[PDB]
Amino acid sequence: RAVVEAPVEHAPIGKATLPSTFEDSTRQGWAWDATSGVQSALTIKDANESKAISWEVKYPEVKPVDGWASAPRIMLGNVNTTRGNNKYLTFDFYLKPTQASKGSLTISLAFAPPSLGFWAQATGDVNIPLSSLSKMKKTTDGLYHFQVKYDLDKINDGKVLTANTVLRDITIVVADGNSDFAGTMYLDNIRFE
Ligand SMILES: OC[C@H]1O[C@@H](O[C@H]2[C@H](O)[C@@H](O)[C@H](O[C@H]3[C@H](O)[C@@H](O)[C@H](O[C@H]4[C@H](O)[C@@H](O)[C@H](O[C@H]5[C@H](O)[C@@H](O)[C@H](O)O[C@@H]5CO)O[C@@H]4CO)O[C@@H]3CO)O[C@@H]2CO)[C@H](O)[C@@H](O)[C@@H]1O
Ligand SMILES: [Ca+2]
Repeated sequence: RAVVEAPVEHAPIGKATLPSTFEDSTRQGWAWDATSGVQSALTIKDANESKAISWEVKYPEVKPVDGWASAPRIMLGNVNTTRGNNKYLTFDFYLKPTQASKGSLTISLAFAPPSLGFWAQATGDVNIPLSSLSKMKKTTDGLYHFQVKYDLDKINDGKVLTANTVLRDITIVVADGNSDFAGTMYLDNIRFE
């Protein structure tokens, strides 16, 4: 299936690049998956003094049965990278809510290794409770700043990502956990470490 809307003005696609820093004002290869529930513009915005890829999202009040149907699902296609000797993939993730008081966001990471059926998903989903936010200190520009880490030795289905396993695509999903989130999201410094 494909989720479609009228043409949208994204920032320039650029070329797939890791670490993804967005400092060339391009998306560095990041784009919505064709199945992403969010298809609105991906632009490059300042976040916490650095250029970051960004989008707006307000989850539906009526929650879909499939937990990813309404989710931003952003993908770096055909990067064809490998983890090397890195234990983690990590990135800076920022929120600027206009509304956030209940439920949570569940952030998942997956890859598409051609040697592993084109899907390998990190086991360590990261949950951010929206009630935690009002107590968290914001950045100078009013964002909540997370640095999200995924242990690449914890992958579902007994699949193992070796140092040399080709990862054709990288996917990040920010799923709605029965939440009332509305506002802007941003990613930066997507990298292995
Ligand atoms: O845990 C957080 C959250 O989970 C929600 O449920 C998720 C579940 O966690 C996911 O595992 C599951 O993921 C599936 C994806 O939705 C689906 O798009 C992906 O499809 C892949 C397929 O696996 C892969 O084999 C296929 O490879 C093709 C290549 O891309 C082509 O290039 C090549 O030519 O052909 C191959 C073979 O077709 O690509 C497709 C597309 O990428 O499969 C995933 C695993 O099944 O999604 C669930 C949501 O639907 C849950 O809902 C939340 O409650 C929970 O918090
Ligand atoms: Ca940046």
